[PDB]
Amino acid sequence: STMKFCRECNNILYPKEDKEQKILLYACRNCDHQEVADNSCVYRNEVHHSVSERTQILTDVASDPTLPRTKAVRCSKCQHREAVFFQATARGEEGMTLFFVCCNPNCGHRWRE
Amino acid sequence: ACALSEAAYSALDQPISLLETSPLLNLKNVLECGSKKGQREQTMSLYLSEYLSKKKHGFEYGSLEIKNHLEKLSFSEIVSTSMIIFSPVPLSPWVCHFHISEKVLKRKQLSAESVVSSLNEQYKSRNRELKLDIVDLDIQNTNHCSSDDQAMKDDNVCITVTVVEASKHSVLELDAIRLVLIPFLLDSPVKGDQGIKKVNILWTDRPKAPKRNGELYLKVTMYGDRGKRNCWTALLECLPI
Amino acid sequence: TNRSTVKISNVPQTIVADELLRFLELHLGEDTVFALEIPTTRDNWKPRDFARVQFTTLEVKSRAQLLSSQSKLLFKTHNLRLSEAYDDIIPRPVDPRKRLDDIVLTVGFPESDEKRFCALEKWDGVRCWILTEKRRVEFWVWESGDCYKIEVRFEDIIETLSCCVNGDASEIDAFLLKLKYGPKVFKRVTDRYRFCKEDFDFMWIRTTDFSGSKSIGTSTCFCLEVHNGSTMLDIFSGLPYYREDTLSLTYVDGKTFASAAQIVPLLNA
Amino acid sequence: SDLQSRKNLTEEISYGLREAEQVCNKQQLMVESWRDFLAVNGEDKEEDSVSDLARFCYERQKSATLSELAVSAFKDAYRDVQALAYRYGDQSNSFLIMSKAGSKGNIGKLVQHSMCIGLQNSAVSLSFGFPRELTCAAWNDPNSPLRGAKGKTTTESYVPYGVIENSFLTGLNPLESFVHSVTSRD
Amino acid sequence: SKLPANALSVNSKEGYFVKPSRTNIYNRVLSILGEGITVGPKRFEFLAFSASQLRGNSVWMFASNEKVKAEDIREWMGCFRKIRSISKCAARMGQLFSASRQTLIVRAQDVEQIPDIEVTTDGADYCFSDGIGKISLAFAKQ
Amino acid sequence: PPMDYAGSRPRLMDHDVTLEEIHKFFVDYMISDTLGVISTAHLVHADRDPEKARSQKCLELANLHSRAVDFAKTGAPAEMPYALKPREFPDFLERFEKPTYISESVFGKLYRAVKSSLA
RNA sequence: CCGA
RNA sequence: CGAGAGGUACUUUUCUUUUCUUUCUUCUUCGG
Ligand SMILES: [Zn+2]
Ligand SMILES: [Zn+2]
Repeated sequence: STMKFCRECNNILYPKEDKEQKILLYACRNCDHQEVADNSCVYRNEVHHSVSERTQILTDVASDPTLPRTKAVRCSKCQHREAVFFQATARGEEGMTLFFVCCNPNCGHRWRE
Repeated sequence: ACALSEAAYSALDQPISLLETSPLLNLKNVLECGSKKGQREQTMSLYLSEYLSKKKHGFEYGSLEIKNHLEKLSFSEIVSTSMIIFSPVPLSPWVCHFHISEKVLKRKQLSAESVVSSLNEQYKSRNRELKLDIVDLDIQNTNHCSSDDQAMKDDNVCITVTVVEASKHSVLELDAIRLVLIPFLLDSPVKGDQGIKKVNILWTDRPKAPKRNGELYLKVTMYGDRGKRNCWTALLECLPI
Repeated sequence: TNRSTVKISNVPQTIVADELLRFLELHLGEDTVFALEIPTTRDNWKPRDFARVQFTTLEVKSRAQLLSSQSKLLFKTHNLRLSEAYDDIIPRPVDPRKRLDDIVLTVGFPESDEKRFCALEKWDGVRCWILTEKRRVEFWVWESGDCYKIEVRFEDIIETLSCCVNGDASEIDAFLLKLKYGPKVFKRVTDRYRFCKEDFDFMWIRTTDFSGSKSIGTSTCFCLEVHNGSTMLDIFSGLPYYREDTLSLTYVDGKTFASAAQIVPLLNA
Repeated sequence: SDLQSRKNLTEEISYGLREAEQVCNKQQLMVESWRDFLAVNGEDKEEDSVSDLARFCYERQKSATLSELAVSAFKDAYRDVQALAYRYGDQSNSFLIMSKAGSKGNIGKLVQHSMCIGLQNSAVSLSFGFPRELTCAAWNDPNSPLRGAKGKTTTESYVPYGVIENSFLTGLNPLESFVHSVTSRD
Repeated sequence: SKLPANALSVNSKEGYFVKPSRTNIYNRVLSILGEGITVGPKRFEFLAFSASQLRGNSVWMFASNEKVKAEDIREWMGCFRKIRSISKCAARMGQLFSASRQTLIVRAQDVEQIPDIEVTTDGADYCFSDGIGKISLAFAKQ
Repeated sequence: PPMDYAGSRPRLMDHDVTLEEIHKFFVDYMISDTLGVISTAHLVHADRDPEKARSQKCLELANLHSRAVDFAKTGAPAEMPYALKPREFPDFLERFEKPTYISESVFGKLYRAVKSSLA
């Protein structure tokens, strides 16, 4: 994906590996010139999966799913049954522990497993 | 039929939201359900066993361990920077470098060797990639690669993909490796199976197929099988769980 | 007769605290209501069916109870019914003489074998609220803007004296307190249904010593320097273990014991 | 009954809508991206994630699931806002009589008649959003979702979400009337 | 008296959810546990605390002298690096603090590890050899 | 039938103890310690409520007691909820400050049987 | 003070 | 007799108790 320009031809260059020298060279297709490459990088791409441009916000693409809710528990502050549960890690623990978030709009309480 | 048509005229012909539909369209899709084809959706609904309630918050842990096992997670959603580095028996001039941060592997409950094993499990079982006269494809996991291009992440791992050539230079072209080899392993899952779109956990009060004597259940959405195999017969092979 | 905070049974839910305040000040005397609080289920837009009102004296509280028992409090076609509350809205003693304002508070301990007193630090312009019903006394010591409530219980005081700074026996201007235990130190940290008549919209949290020289942790004896103690002897006689005797003292200079460690009452080894 | 009761009613509606907006902003955090923030740990952006009052409204309209979890989060917090017609309204009110009798209308029509219209949303994906204020300064904002792509990289579609603080008695703004016309054209 | 839950770590709802706020008593007790007290020409460091000292809010303290220090008396009990917990690593340092009467020392060659027994019925793990052991007739006399 | 015996999940760290987490566990043992109220609330909720030791408010307190006695073992607090405190004490207590009420259970009879003996 |  | 136009004609057609929690800082239980 990385493109360079010719020195005298001022055209595009193509990567050409020399089999007799075991090095990387950039050769101009129009003019007879073989420039020395640098850092052996011929491709670089930040992987972005946005292949549906100007169409991902119309239909629900679901690139950020919701957290599941359970009603077989009870909060500490309020006596509500509905609560949001998910899985994450602590600040210094090793593994994955279950967390809970209350669904009541006036409770504002969260607790671990 | 008159008692159903009278409920059909006196129904809301406007959708509630973009995810749900109108109560008229919901009655039309239920009544006209014998179309025996269409949209290749095939939505399933799995339940949980009775012995999972013997542990503290056993149902939530069981549903989360199911949704972590049978949900598709592609390799492109884990990587952050892909590159092709001219490394030079070497036997291959082009080596595909895939750099993965160490946070997304712990967030998705993965490791540096499990992604190599699952990449090999899709390379050795899917011949849908075009033939570049490839006899082998070894993947070497390395936590610190010597590619002096951009030292911007000192706490990430690297994945080197090397193609085995048959003592010639018929594979050493850059355009074919850039266009065929890179999107083949980037669209391969490292978690779950290929034919499952999305799995969500839902809570219900009056569920279909009731028990003997409110519960949590999962709703699995599978892709349309182009072959003769059914979606249920591919959902059954749920063989570890 | 212990507290003056009154709970109204049925207030309308379409009012604000100013409409109830003006009604109570129209039926009773002018500015005779100290605190008023309507509890809300939501944050600021859903008041409840009851409210708490705190008056300034007991006579206006008994007059409001007599007006409520005779059904003479009609506020927007609602007959107000008074009852008894659980606690005061503000922990303030209902007495015009017990609220000592702008007095001198000093700390220390007896230095020599006589009844002398060496002062480490001096606090000017502090408050003094003697809570007889709650059985405690509290001071408001302002320092660098913020104030610090110093709660002293009745069980911690073991000797109450009556001293005199100016030398004359008739000029009783000091009250010496002897604390067995230590006092509780608090700190002030930083709107429509509360009138409250003053600046009381904050909260108290228990913190450590606020002084830079840390004098309070080694301050088992107190000395309440008052402006003019003549009729305050009837109030200070309610303090437990009060020795009914006048005794002089000597104000020794005591700024030598100035440590910066967390463990204050230690001798310099 | 008088002017002070109407002023207290408007001051209660203006705080109930502000509390319902905070309820929706709290409920919008229940996704798989804020799992490190929802857990009981030490977050550095805990004071910088709550002050985003316009970014939350922009993210609610660009996606279809965040608007679906916010319509249901507004519709249950609005049940306490709709419960103010029984405190302030009298027993001789004709709308309350016709709503409790069940002959014609309900309390949702009386709230839009007297206090506030409330939630105005459409189930169709349009190419413009609502600027969360419905005032004169919100219409002249160049970085508003009403114009088009706000630049947060461009935008293509919106799910319209807007709350009208006015009612059918005090009169609507022309921007609020445009919002009501868009949400009632369907 | 006993320190309550309101004299330190006072709750305060800030933001969306409630959060406990640590007052100056929290940072005082932490500074006392970390640095120590300094009376006389000595300084007491945190050794450990027992199982009943945790409920009674007490702790043991030791002064680093010329012979031994606070770390040497801690490693003389054992090695606590194989415990990755925060509560169990503190609970196993108070296990060797019971009011006991000493007896003779058994050498390291006199160990015999019997394989234990356990049952697993209906998916629930059980065990019969929780802390039991065997001893001889004459060893009870000695 | 008996109750469950497995407690909470243990909390393992990815590093070694730096002798400050023990200080934090010792200081945070004072807060969130509701071991003194569970056995009291169970004893009052068995006196005031019929079908005692078999109602739901007794089973939640019996689970919270088994979770609170493991607070010295694992770092999982009890978290005694609201709407479970009795706010009213029976006759067989020494709490002369709370608004108590005459107990009709066997404990009130056993408390009165010693006042009938010390008379 | 110590042991569930 | 067929085509093109405009018009009458689905009106709220299902929101639920309107009484749901802040009077808070309070003894773990057993045996040496
Ligand atoms: Zn809750
Ligand atoms: Zn690399």
